[PDB]
Amino acid sequence: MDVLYSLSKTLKDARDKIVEGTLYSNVSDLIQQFNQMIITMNGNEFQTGGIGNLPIRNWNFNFGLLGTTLLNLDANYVETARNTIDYFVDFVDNVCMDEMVRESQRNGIAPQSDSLRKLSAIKFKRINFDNSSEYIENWNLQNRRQRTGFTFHKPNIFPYSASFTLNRSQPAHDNLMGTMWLNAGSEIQVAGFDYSCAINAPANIQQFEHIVPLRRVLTTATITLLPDAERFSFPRVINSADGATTWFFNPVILRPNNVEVEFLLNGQIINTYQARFGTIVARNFDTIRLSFQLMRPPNMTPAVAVLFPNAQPFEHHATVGLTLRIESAVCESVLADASETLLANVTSVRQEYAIPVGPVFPPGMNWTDLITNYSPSREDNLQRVFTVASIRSMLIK
Amino acid sequence: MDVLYSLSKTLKDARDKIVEGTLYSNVSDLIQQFNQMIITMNGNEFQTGGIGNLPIRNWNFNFGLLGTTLLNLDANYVETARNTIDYFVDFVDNVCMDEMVRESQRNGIAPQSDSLRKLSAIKFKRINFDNSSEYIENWNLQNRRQRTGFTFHKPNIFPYSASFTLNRSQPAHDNLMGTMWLNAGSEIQVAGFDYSCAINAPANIQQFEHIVPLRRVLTTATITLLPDAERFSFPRVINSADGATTWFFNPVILRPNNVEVEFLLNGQIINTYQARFGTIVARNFDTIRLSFQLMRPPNMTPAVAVLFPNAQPFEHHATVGLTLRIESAVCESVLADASETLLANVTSVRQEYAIPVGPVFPPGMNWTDLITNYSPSREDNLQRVFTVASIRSMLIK
Amino acid sequence: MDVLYSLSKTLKDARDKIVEGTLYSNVSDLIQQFNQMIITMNGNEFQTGGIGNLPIRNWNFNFGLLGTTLLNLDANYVETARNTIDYFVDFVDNVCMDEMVRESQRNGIAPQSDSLRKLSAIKFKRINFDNSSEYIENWNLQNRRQRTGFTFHKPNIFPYSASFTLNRSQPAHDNLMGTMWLNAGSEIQVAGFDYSCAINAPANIQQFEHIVPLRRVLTTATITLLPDAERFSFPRVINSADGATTWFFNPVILRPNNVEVEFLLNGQIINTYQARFGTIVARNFDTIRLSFQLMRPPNMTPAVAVLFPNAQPFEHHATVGLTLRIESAVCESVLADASETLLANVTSVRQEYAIPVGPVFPPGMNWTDLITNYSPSREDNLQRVFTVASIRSMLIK
Amino acid sequence: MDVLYSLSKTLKDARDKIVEGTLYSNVSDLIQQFNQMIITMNGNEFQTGGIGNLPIRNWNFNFGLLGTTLLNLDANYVETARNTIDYFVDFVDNVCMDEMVRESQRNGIAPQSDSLRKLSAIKFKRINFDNSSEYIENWNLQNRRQRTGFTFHKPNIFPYSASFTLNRSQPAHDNLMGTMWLNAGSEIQVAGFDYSCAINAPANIQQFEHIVPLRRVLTTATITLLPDAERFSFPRVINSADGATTWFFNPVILRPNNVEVEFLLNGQIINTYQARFGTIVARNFDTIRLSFQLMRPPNMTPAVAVLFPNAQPFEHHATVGLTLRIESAVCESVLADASETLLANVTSVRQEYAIPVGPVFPPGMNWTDLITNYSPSREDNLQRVFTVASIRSMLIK
Amino acid sequence: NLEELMRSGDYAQITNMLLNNQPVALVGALPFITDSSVISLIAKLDATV
Ligand SMILES: [Zn+2]
Repeated sequence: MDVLYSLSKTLKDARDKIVEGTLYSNVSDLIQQFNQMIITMNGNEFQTGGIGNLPIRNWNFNFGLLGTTLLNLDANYVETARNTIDYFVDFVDNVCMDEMVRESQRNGIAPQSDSLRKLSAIKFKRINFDNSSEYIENWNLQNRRQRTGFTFHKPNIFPYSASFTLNRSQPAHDNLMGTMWLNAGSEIQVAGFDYSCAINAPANIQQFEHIVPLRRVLTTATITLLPDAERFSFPRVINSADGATTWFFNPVILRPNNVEVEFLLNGQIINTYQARFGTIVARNFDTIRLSFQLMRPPNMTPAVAVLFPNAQPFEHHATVGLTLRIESAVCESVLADASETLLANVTSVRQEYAIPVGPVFPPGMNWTDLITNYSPSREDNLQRVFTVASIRSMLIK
Repeated sequence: MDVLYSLSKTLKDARDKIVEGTLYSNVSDLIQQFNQMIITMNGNEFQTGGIGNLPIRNWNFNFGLLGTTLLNLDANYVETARNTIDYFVDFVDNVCMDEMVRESQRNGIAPQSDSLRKLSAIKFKRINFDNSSEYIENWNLQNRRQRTGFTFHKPNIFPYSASFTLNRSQPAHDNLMGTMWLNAGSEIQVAGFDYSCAINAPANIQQFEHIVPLRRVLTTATITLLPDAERFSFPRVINSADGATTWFFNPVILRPNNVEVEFLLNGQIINTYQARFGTIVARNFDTIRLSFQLMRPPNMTPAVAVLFPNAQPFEHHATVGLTLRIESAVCESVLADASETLLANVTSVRQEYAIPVGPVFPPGMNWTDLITNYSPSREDNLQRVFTVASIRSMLIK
Repeated sequence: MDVLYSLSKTLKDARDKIVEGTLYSNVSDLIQQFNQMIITMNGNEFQTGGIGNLPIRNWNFNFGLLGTTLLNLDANYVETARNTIDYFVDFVDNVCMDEMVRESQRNGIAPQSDSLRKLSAIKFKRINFDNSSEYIENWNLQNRRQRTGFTFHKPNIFPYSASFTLNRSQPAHDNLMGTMWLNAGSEIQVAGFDYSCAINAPANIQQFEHIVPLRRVLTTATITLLPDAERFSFPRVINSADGATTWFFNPVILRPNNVEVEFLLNGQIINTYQARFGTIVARNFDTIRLSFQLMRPPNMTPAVAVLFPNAQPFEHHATVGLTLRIESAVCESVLADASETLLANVTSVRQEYAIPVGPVFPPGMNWTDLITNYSPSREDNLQRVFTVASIRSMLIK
Repeated sequence: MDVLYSLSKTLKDARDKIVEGTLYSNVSDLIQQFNQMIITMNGNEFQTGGIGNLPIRNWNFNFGLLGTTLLNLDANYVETARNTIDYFVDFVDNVCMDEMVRESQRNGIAPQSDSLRKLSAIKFKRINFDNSSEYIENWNLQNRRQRTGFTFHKPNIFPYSASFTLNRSQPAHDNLMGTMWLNAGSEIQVAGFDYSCAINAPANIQQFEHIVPLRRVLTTATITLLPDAERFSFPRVINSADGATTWFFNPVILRPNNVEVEFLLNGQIINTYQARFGTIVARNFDTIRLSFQLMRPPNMTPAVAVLFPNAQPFEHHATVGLTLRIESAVCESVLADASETLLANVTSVRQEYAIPVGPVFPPGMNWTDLITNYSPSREDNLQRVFTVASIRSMLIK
Repeated sequence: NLEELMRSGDYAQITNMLLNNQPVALVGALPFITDSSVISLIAKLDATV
């Protein structure tokens, strides 16, 4: 894995640094590493592919070394360099597509393809170069069991869970009470509704609560906390819990009284925020507890007093919402987010070559089913395949 | 173009690496490239500007070489380096503003300013240095006709198109049927509505369909697909097709039954998703086909059954929506997105100096009119000017 | 500050470049800088911490130099390098946590901790290395008073301000007129409403206006401008200005007629946009002026004409909205955004060690109260602590 | 591809220049290239064919060099030259028929046959000769991404589309109004008809309009624009839109009043022509907009006044036509026209050997279905196969 | 190429492919020892030069 990143880093630098007319002192330390790579890789044969429609390709390396005698690199040196680089780039492309496609339940952090099991010897250890990308740094730090952090912009930590809860209900569905939520991507939109608007609740206050457990512990998260959840604020008809009948929801929106957002780690309150909106911070957490309440307004104009009678027919239903959007967060485990394209590369390789469903990953690489049951073996497989995807995304655009 | 990136990369590194007190071995390979640059650029004169209010500046280079005899760089060397660097940074700033402002219908990928046409000789080819940024890598790969990929976070692939379609309509506008949509940035929000709620449709099911053709082929796109389009879910009054009269839209929201999202490339179904929300992936596509349908609920509580009569007056109109947001995608052509600021730099240079509207780009650099008719000559001009904008964004903050 | 970035850059590179089996020519220029660092840091003692619950740690440096005699780095060299690197990483971690926690009203740009005041001597100046990150580049450019630019993705330039304005009001609250807005993060959602729908306004047109002053001058901003503000488009009950009574808001949405978005710098119109939506650009501005107007539709179908009578009871209130979202912008001062995690690191260090509220920063590091009153001394403190947070985010993941 | 053109150019010249009795100085530079070709091609074996009924042929090259010692070429030298030339001509014929028959959806511009993939090495690069034909010049210019132009005489840019449009219609089909058109080859024949002859239109003028979008951008087109479209000027019976019933069309021809022919590129008016017939020019366009109108003649003799009553039975229907014939045009992409026979050669090779329908090209090489959906992958395949067809048309007559 | 190998003098490769026993074809213009012996054929003399 280290030598695969090293091959790709030298091929990236040798497409970048070895150009026409450049001075030799700019590339004097790269040509020695590329010659060490050629010297190491000669005499060895590899075999990539063999699963799904990924074709079996045989790789044989017989190349001459590059010259170390120019002052300015002329176009002859650039053309022979482009030939050797194009062959090695095709090789590492097929090794990365052979490694992202395989998985194992037993020990997923180990290389699974034959080519990367062959590259994991000490004969190939002199290929090794700097490990400067974030994924290979976290690979090398977790290979020695130290703390890592992946910085994500809007991480997909929440599985898709659009549902509700009726704390007070009946088959008439004309006096309901409870919460509704949308957990999607990095965004929680929650809305507790009461049809009576707390006309019989004690002190005209109805307490709502919504507890979101996470799968991995997020660290140093900037979170936009806004009131008035926008999706649960227009009238809609909703199927029941058993899916038998449908019930109508005509909301009018009160502001959330007494918002308490708590960030729990192992049941301990790490951060708490009482009636503070805008951008908040949560330093260390794996559970988000939103505690908002609906208070009936004690003074109402005649346009408002016709909405909430004391009797039964409520044509306008009180609804109170919050919105919580994790903008950026540092997570020790791998995830998906709106910035990288690594999950897209993994799914593109697994869908392009018509790959059968294996023992670990969900069918079709369903990220909702992958983050719903995010086991440590699946975590190891996901980190390995994302690291190889980062390597191929360095070489192949 | 390669030598302009090389000038800017050396000036960036020489502002970074040549500091006070640093060891000479840290900068021993940069001073040789900077001296090669001084040796190449001496004796040459340039002329930048001359269009709009961009002033004509004449550039003459007569500089001495930097010393190669220190062990730790003292402040004398830093001050003479800062002088030479500030003159070259002003030169490359005015060359980049002279190149981003010009365009050509005939061959836009060629340099248009006099200074960059003069820098495109082999006398200046020994300036050349590593080409490590993404835009100069894709420039050098498309100069040899190989595959490229620009990674965008929320790409502006959709032109602004807020409109609707009435599959069933009359001048009374009290029994309507059809779709509405908002295509903006990277987000499609579509909503098919029926006023009758399929009370006379066969099997109480009304089929909707919305086909979005793209202008360039996106590759490996992570896409957040949510139901219940939020913008088309509140009551509004809307002008008609001819703009004569206005009609009222009072929606109640059903969930989308039988969602089929297809990703078409050349009419062939690449990816398909049947009733799966959350984050989806689309590996290769240039057309997005959303096929959702409205099914009348067969079991309704008395709060719902008063909404949808069998007769004509429908005060509550059935509406079913979807939301499709491309979070990140790899595109072979250049675009704009929410991450880079290159389009902002191009428009800032073209608006700061009061530049007349030329033959290629839209008046005022309208991105909606630029991506509506995204011709290959406009593509070449846009890629060239974005590459020069990336170069200037390296030097000028 | 320069030497602290230099320590962290060498420790990052020496975790990256000094690996097992790598060639010596890949690391031949890094080992000399790391040996210069060891030679400079020996014989010196430091003391970190001493505020809040941050513990006092004493640092003594007595290390041998690294060998310069291998061809391929074996595991002995890697293990002794990992020992020296782990001690220096713990040192620079505690120096960065000692510097982010302190502040001064007098001159915040100066180092406040004892360790960084000791590192600011010329004895430690030979530690210095390349300054390539964005924050240390802008630190070095503003230390010489040149122009800088921080590129932000969705900058938190707006303080949280959710409020309204009643241009026409009475204690009955049945015929109201005025604007409502949400300024949050990078997003302005504004909506002017009239209950009469301009039935007595001249030419049936009511002019709205919303002026947002900024705190710092943004430059080259890509801005998504959409109509029909989604948050102020559903019915809600709202407390009054004095908080005494509540009033009801039942909106129906017209489209915004005659949108004029102006970008003011020092009262001068830099950019203007007349009825153009989608992505717009604003090259230089510190005030955003939205001027939209509500026009009564002169032709209405019978479904619309029942909504807006000539008399007093308006059960459906005309409402016209806009949405303005700054996707990316270049600002000369430091801010927070959805991409970086530096504010999260600063708040995590200040909340982890139970730090008392000082003279400059708001209690609890309230970003709304920090950008509401964004004084230049607070700007200097914020830039210094964000630079140290960037340094620690390089070392500590 | 370059070496295949080089093989064919040398074989063409060596059939032309190497004749009996010619002076040696006329052929002294051709025999050296032909000997370089023999020296390069010896020792190599090739295999052509293997798809459809194209037979598998194995090619082995073992030839002696030609003599360089004559003053006038005698018949011995001509006969041994004719032997070697006939073997190489049979080889390149089968390589060209092996390359025109294959295609790929992934990257069509790459060689697909095994023989041309083997010829694309640098061992065969010394075969290379002048590239003087138009197709190999545009191949070499588009291999470096520069502007090209293919000059066509009557290009087949329009797909076959014979249809109509009824702006005013009824099931009686006795008072109709709208346009009819024939788009075929390089010729647009359009005719707007009114049965009432604008007897109730405002100012007795009926405006017609016909917008033809192109698939590729034509450049510098000479266009014969005539009035009075000849095909839509005689009586005919025409099936309806749904194909249910037929309707009768008895035209009398008025001249086209107020002809406006506009040549649109990206929606911008490049060229416009107001009431000018004969030969016109259109410098840069991809949309042709014909705007002609029918004006009722205000003064009519008694032979004309009986044709157009004010009442309903119109036995003579007013019809106004235009004809637009692109005589010659320069297009950047490949097309078919009335001058070349390259499409005929491609279809003859694909139909002679009974070739199955692949993924890219339409079944039976339907040019109407190929220019209807003219995708860039199909464009690359079409350009590659037309270049190989031009090479074989040089060798094989 | 043996000529370019003589020019450069870095070897680096024929040393590698000679120590680790890898197949190779040295293109040059060398003079050779013609040798008529089966005992010298059995004793494997060519690997020693
Ligand atoms: Zn984002």
